[PDB]
Amino acid sequence: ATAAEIAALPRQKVELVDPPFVHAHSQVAEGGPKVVEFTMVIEEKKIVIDDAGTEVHAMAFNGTVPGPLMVVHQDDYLELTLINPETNTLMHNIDFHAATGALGGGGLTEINPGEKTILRFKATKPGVFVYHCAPPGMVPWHVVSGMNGAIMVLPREGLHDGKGKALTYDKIYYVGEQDFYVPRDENGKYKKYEAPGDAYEDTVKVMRTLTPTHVVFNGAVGALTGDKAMTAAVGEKVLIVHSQANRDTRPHLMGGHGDYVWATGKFNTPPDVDQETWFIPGGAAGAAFYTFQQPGIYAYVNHNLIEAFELGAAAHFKVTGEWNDDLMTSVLAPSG
Amino acid sequence: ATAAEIAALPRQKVELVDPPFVHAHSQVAEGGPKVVEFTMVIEEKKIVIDDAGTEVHAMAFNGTVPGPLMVVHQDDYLELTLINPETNTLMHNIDFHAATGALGGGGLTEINPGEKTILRFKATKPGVFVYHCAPPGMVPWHVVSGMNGAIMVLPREGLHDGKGKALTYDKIYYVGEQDFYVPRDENGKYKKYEAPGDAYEDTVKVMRTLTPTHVVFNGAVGALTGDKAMTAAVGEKVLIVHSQANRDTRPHLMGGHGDYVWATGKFNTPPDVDQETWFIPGGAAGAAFYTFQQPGIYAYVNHNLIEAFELGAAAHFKVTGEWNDDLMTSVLAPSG
Amino acid sequence: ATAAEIAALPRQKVELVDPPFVHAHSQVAEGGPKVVEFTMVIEEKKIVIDDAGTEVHAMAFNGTVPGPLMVVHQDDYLELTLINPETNTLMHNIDFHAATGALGGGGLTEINPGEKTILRFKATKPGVFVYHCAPPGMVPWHVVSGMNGAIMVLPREGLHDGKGKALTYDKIYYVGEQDFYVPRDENGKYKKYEAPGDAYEDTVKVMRTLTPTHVVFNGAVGALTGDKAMTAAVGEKVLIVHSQANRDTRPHLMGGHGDYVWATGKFNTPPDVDQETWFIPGGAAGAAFYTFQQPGIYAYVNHNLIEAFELGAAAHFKVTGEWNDDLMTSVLAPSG
Ligand SMILES: O=N[O-]
Ligand SMILES: O=N[O-]
Ligand SMILES: O=N[O-]
Ligand SMILES: [Cu+2]
Ligand SMILES: [Cu+2]
Ligand SMILES: [Cu+2]
Ligand SMILES: [Cu+2]
Ligand SMILES: [Cu+2]
Ligand SMILES: [Cu+2]
Repeated sequence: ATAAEIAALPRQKVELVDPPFVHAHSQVAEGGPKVVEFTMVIEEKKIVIDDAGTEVHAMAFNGTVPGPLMVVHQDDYLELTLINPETNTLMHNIDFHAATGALGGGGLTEINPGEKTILRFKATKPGVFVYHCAPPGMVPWHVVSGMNGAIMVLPREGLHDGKGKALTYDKIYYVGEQDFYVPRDENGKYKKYEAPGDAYEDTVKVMRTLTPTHVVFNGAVGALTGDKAMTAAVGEKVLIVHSQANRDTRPHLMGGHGDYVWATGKFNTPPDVDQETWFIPGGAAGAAFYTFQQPGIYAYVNHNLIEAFELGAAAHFKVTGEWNDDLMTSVLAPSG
Repeated sequence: ATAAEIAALPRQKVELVDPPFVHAHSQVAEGGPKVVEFTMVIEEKKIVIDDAGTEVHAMAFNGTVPGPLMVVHQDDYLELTLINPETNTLMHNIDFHAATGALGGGGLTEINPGEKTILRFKATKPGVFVYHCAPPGMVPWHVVSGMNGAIMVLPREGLHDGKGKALTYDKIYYVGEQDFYVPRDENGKYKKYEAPGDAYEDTVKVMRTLTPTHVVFNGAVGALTGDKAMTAAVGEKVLIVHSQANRDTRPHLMGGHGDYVWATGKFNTPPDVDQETWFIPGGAAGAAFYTFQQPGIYAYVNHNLIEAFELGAAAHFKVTGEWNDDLMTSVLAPSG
Repeated sequence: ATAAEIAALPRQKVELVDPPFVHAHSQVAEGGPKVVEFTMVIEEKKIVIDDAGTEVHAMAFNGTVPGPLMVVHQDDYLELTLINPETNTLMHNIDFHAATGALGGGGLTEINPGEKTILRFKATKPGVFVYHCAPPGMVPWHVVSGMNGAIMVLPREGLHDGKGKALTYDKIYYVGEQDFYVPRDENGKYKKYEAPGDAYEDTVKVMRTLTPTHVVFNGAVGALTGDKAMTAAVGEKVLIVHSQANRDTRPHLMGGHGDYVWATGKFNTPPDVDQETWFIPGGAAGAAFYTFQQPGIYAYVNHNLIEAFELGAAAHFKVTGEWNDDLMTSVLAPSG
C-alpha cells in the first residue's frame, strides 16, 4: 500500500483495559483494513510481588505487568503512541515481535523521560506475539522488570481449527507470566531500594544464576486467584493467551484441557489438540481454546509445580454450572 | 450416557504391573465402552536412588516410582479404587490429566491414612497423560517425592500415523522420569532422615533452586540398565511412553530415532516424524514409536547430557539381530 | 540395494568450510546417490571465549566450535575420515544423530591420539541433525567442551513448504550454540589449567549446577557480531540452521520472523510458520527460512534474554536494501 492509500484508511481509537481482561474487539474483522490506534504511558513504579512485602521496581507499559493486550486483525496497521513521563528516570522503547523491521520498532522508539513517539507497523502475520522494551545494553533488565506484554493479530475471518471449522470464543483472558530476580541480603531477606538504578548491579548478579526468586502471573503471587480469579460457566468457550518474554513456561489447566492450542502462538500453524500441558518458549506468546464442561475451581499453572506452588505461577478459574456425572463421579467418597 | 447406561456397561478388572512394563491390553478396542477397574495402594516408603545408597522417602502409587501405567480406550470409563493405608502419615489424592473436572479428580479423592475412595471418569480424549498426587498446599513436594505416573487412552481403533496408516507396536515400555531434590550436609554428602516430615524444610530449600540432585528413570540411577535394560530385536516395533510430571525432558534414542513421535502425547495431534530428540514439557507424557534396524546396545536418555550422565537420566536397550552394513559400516577401524 | 550397487556408487570428496559458512552444495540433488567423503582432524586447543580472556580447553572437530556443517542428500552415504593427532591427549569418537546404529557411529569410531578411523552411514532421514563426540563415561564433558556440530540431509528434491511449494534459499548459515561451564576461584575469577584433564573435576562441579557460565554462538561472546555479523539483502531468502547438542535454546530474529521453521529439524515434519521465537531442545538442530523485508541490523538471539545479553548468545545480521514504510514507519520521532 502507498502512503496515500494508508492515509485514506479508516482509523479506530482503542481504549486499553488492564490484564487479564482484553479490550473490546470483534473476532471477525468489521470491514477492510484500518489503522488501529493505541496509547500507552510508561510507568516506573514499585510493586509488591508476594505476601512478605517483596518489592520490584517495575517498568510498566500502561502501568501494569504485563502490559495490556492489544488486538488488531491481519493487515490492519497498529499505530502506537508511546509516552515516557518526565517522572520516569530511564530511556525506554518498544519491540513488537509482530512487526517487521528496526528491531521490531525498538530502533525507532527510543524515548527519554519527557518524550513520546508514534510508531506504525503493518500486522502482516496472524497470531499472538510478545512485545517488550529493549534498550541497547540493558535489554534483559527492562524485560525482567516487567516491561513486556503481547498483542493478538486475529485472522480477518476469525479463528479456525486445523480443518477450517470456525472456533469462536465467548471469553478471552490474557495471562502474562513474569520471572523476577530479587536480590537478597546476608540473612536471606529480600532487599529494597529507593531507585530502579540502585538495584541494577545486585539484580544482574541474581539474573546470571538463571534462577528466578519469583515466577508470577499478572505481576504478583496470587494476582489471579481469590477475588481476581478468572471466571466462566459450563459450556462457555474461553481463549487463554499466555506470554513469557524471557523464560520458558508450560501452561496447564488443572481439571480441564487445551482443546485447541496454538502453542507457537501463530494462527497459520495448525493448533495441537486435546492438550494436557503445553509449552511456550521464553520470548513468545501462545493461545489455548477450551470449552468448560464442569463447574468448580480450576488451577491454571506453569506445570513445573515448584514454579507454580513455591515461586508463584498459579491462577484460578471459578466456573459455574451443573456438575456432569458422566464425565466424572465419586463412586465412593473418602472413607474408612 | 445416563447413570443407568453406565451401570449396564461391562466391567473389567485389570491387574497392574510395575514399570517399565505395561499390563496386558489390546491396541484396537474389543467391543464397546467398558468401565475398566484398577486398584492402587499408596505406600510412603524409603527407596535408594543411587549406588552410593542415597535415600528418598518416596510417596508411591502401587509402591513404585513412577506409578504404573493404566491403559484404557477412548470413551471407556476408568474406575480407580485408591487406598491410603493407616501405616502412612500423610493425606494423598490423585489428579488425572486425562480426566475432566474437580482438578483431575484431585478434589474428590483426598484420603487420610486409613481411608479409601473410588473415582470414575470418562476417558474422552486419546493419548498418554500424567497422573499425580496434588494435596492442596503440598503439591510439588508429593510429586517430586515420586507420587506420579501416567495412563494411556488408546483410540478405539488403535494408533495411526498422521495420514491414517495404522501403527501397531510389538511391545511397549513406560519410562517415568523423576527429578529428585535431596538435601546435602556441609561435606556435600546426601542426608538421611528418620521420617519423611523431617526432610520437608531442607527439601523445599533444594526445590527452590530448581536444580535437581538426581534425574532418574524408573526410580533410580541405572534402573533400566544391565539385567533390567529394555530389549528389542531388529525389525521389532516399540512404543516408548515417557512422562515427567514436574520438569521438562528431551528424550533421545542414541543410535536410533523416533520414527513417529506424539511429542505432546495426544493421539489426535499428528505425530512428528524422523525425530532425533523430542521434547516433553514438565506436567506431560509423550510417546515415540520406533522400528529397530540395528542390533547392539542403545542409550535412551534425556539429551541434556549432564542430566543423562551426571544426574542419572540414562537407560539402555539391548537389541538382538543382524548388523546392517548398508545403514552403517566401519570402513577403517581405529588404527594408527 | 545390492553389494555391487553400493560399491559402484560415485565417491565425491568435499572440502569443508568453517561455521557460520557452509561448503558448496546443491539444494536439489545432482545425480543419483553418492558416497560423500569428508575428513576432519580433531584439535584440542585453548580458545578465549569472552572479552575478559576467559579460556576453555576446546575439543574441536576440524579445529572449530561448532564443528563444520556437512551437507548431503537423503540416501547418499556420508563417509567420514576422523583423525585424532598424536599431539592430543584424549580418546575421541563421533555420534551422528542422522545415522542408524552403534550409538550413531560412536561405538565404531573410538580413536586414541595417533589413530584415525573411517565411518560410513546411509543418510536415510532428511533434516538437520546434531553430531557430537561421546566417549563412554565422559560424554557431557566432551560435548560441553565444544565437541559437537551438525549435518544437513536435504531431501533429494530440495526443501518444500507444508503445501508442497518449493523453498529455495539464496544463502545458508549455520549457528552452533554452545553452553560452557568454566570454573571460578573463590574470588570469582575464571580459572586456567595447563592440560584439559586438569580441569575435569572443577568443570563437572559447575556442570552439575545445570547453569552455564557462558552461552555463545560460534565459540565466543560476540563471534557473530560487528565485522563478523552475518549478512543479507532485502528480498534474499536465508536458511538459518541452529544446533545445541546439550541444552535447550529458543532462537529469535529480532525485527524479523521465521517464515517457515522446521523446529524439530526434520524435513518430513511440516514446518511451523510465521514464528516469532522457536524452540530447539538440547540434543537437536533446527532450521528457519526467512525472506528479509527490511534493511538494517537485526539481533539473532537465544530469547532467554539473560542468556543472550548477559551470557553471550546474541548474533547480528546486517541487511542492505530499501526501507519499506508500508511495513513500518516512524509517524513521530522521539520528541519532548
Ligand atoms: O495442574 N497441577 O498439577
Ligand atoms: O547422545 N547421547 O546419548
Ligand atoms: O530479539 N530480542 O528481543
Ligand atoms: Cu524499558
Ligand atoms: Cu524480543
Ligand atoms: Cu501424595
Ligand atoms: Cu498436574
Ligand atoms: Cu571428544
Ligand atoms: Cu546425542
